[PDB]
Amino acid sequence: GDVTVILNNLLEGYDNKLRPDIGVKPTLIHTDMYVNSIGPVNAINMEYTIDIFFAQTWYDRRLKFNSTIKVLRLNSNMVGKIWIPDTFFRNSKKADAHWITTPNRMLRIWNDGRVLYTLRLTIDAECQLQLHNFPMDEHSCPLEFSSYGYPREEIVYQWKRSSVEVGDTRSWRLYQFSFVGLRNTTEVVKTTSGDYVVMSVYFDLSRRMGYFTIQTYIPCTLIVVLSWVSFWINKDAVPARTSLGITTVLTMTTLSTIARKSLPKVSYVTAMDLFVSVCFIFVFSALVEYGTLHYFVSSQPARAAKMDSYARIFFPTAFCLFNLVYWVSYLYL
Amino acid sequence: YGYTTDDIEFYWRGDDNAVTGVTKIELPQFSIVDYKLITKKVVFSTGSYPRLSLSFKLKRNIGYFILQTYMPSILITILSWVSFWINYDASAARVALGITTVLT
Amino acid sequence: LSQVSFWLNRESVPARTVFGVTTVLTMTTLSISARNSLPKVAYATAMDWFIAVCYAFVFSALIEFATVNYFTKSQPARAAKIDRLSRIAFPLLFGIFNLVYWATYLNR
Ligand SMILES: *[C@@H]1O[C@H](CO)[C@@H](O[C@@H]2O[C@H](CO)[C@@H](O[C@@H]3O[C@H](CO[C@H]4O[C@H](CO[C@H]5O[C@H](CO)[C@@H](O)[C@H](O)[C@@H]5O[C@H]5O[C@H](CO)[C@@H](O)[C@H](O)[C@@H]5O)[C@@H](O)[C@H](O[C@H]5O[C@H](CO)[C@@H](O)[C@H](O)[C@@H]5O)[C@@H]4O)[C@@H](O)[C@H](O[C@H]4O[C@H](CO)[C@@H](O)[C@H](O)[C@@H]4O[C@H]4O[C@H](CO)[C@@H](O)[C@H](O)[C@@H]4O[C@H]4O[C@H](CO)[C@@H](O)[C@H](O)[C@@H]4O)[C@@H]3O)[C@H](O)[C@H]2NC(C)=O)[C@H](O)[C@H]1NC(C)=O
Ligand SMILES: *[C@@H]1O[C@H](CO)[C@@H](O[C@@H]2O[C@H](CO)[C@@H](O[C@@H]3O[C@H](CO)[C@@H](O)[C@H](O)[C@@H]3O)[C@H](O)[C@H]2NC(C)=O)[C@H](O)[C@H]1NC(C)=O
Ligand SMILES: *[C@@H]1O[C@H](CO)[C@@H](O[C@@H]2O[C@H](CO)[C@@H](O)[C@H](O)[C@H]2NC(C)=O)[C@H](O)[C@H]1NC(C)=O
Repeated sequence: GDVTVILNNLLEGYDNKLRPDIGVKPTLIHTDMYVNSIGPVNAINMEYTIDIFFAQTWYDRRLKFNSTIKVLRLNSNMVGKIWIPDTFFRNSKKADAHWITTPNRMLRIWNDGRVLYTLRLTIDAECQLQLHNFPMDEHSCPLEFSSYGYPREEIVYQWKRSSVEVGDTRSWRLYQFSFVGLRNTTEVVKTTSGDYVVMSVYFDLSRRMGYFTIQTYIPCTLIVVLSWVSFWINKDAVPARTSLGITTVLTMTTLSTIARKSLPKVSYVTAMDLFVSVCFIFVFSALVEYGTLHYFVSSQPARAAKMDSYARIFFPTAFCLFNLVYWVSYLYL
Repeated sequence: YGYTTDDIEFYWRGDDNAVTGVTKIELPQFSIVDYKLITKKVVFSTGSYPRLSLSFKLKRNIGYFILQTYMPSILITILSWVSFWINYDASAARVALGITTVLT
Repeated sequence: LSQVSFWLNRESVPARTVFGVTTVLTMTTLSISARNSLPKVAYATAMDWFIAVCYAFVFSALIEFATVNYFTKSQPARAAKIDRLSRIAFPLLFGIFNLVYWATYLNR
């Protein structure tokens, strides 16, 4: 009817290459979000997937009409004919909009030129997780976006009061982590092209201790007590205790190769590989101790007699101590 | 691609600040020692074309390899040597040790 | 295979030791291989409980053998008694546990 006339009059003499107020003042853009789901945070690639509903609203004095209808509600058929800010996410490895069934976009042009432009995005954002204290580690890693070609003098972003609003936080694929909060931030960065207004949203993730607690910690402590079981077998049966020791070492190295295969190749010492190293040391020390025991039986029997019973008490106490220290320290650290 | 060296000329802007952000790059396994900016020309069957080159010199970290695959070898060889202290009468223990170390 | 180590005589310590260690490490590798198929989840599944109970059983068998070996040459009566009792105590307990697990998890 008459809405066609309005839409035709808005695009008569319209240049979608010039931002609103091209030579007057910067264009103020208010950005809001709606985090559907924060996908799996895989530490191997130092990345994490997020799915949002990015909404941008600005003022365009050229899309200003005067009729009885207050707001024009449109699909993605008129997005490519008006000016649209070139917001890009500065820390996204790969991100893409949705196109099924129709491009997921929305355009609402109010009466006074205020434009709202909303789209659906799935961003594989990047954040270098400092994999210390693993798996007792907490991260807070961001999602940054800014204009691409327009510096601070032309496009200025600004958060709304109630900008970022998470969803249910229950049907998310955050398996090993747990959402605890978020916070928005605005700064200005320097680039070879100019000064840009960079907005950021920091999501706080806290690694829950469950998968690793049952995959490596329990197996390794039970392997340690299996190695302690050798301290009660009689000292004359050599091939039995040597088999205990060597098979324990084999399982220990396999389990370490697995725990380390969990997280990526890092040249520093985490808190989990430290644990498996201490357990390895325990097993190796029980083996070398029984070695010197059997060797000293030929030299001095009373030494070995006082040594089996010395180790039976010395090993579990040292292991309790180690555990206590480690755990308490990391929980306080 | 299309334009030979008498149609286009490539050069770095600044010649040493043309490439930035290298010192901030952290790699989980390597370490950027330095980087070089080279300007030259290539000659193909169709003409002589301009060319720039940005070359990185990565050096691989060694901590992971020591802790992961050098130490187990040394401990297995020492576990093989311990068999020298065992008396020659126990044939099921020294064999056990040696065979297991070989397998490992 | 772990429970067979009870019917062996008390003089063959090498054998029972191999039984115990190998079974404990087969249970370890089975737990690891069973946990890899699922997502990296932070609670315990039913299969996790079954594997935990079987792991506990192999660590109760090994412990019984260790106790028998500790009481051998000092109180061989007690050792033999406990061995003979565990030859009936382990299979019935495992059967009861399987009837409980399967009944309470298949009714749902
Ligand atoms: C190197 O080579 C590469 C390979 O060629 C090349 O990649 C190609 O790049 C071009 C340009 O960037 C891409 O073409 C554009 O694609 C945009 C969207 O792309 C998404 O979708 C395509 C699939 O496209 C189908 O689906 C969309 C959405 O429904 C349709 O709009 C398309 O027409 C097309 O639909 C046909 O096919 C469907 C089956 O798929 C059928 O169901 C359907 O019925 C149709 O038959 C995907 O392939 C894309 O994935 C790729 O790109 C992403 C980008 O992130 C990558 O991540 C990913 O990995 C893939 O590589 C992506 O998912 C189109 O929107 C766009 O068309 C608009 O723009 C042009 C130019 O401005 C207009 O002329 C055109 O008319 C469209 O504008 C109209 O529609 C929009 C809708 O949003 C309106 O907003 C707009 O106002 C305008 O409306 C007006 O006109 C309408 C008529 O057109 C009219 O109806 C309206 O009323 C109004 O008047 C364009 O097609 C191409 O997809 C890439 N291909 C590949 C394989 O990647 C690369 O760039 C090259 N590199 C360099 C450096 O050169
Ligand atoms: C990595 O390998 C590349 C490939 O060879 C190396 O590029 C070479 O760099 C040297 C010095 O940077 C170049 O030598 C120069 O030759 C010109 C010739 O006019 C001369 O004027 C200079 O004084 C210098 O001798 C060499 O041409 C160049 N090779 C190619 C094929 O471009 C690079 O140096 C190596 N190192 C790094 C860190 O990338
Ligand atoms: C998101 O951004 C908004 C605006 O930058 C923050 O809202 C401000 O909050 C402070 C402290 O609560 C108030 O003093 C300001 O008046 C607020 N400004 C506006 C425009 O609302 C908000 O706190 C941010 N969200 C966070 C940090 O979680």
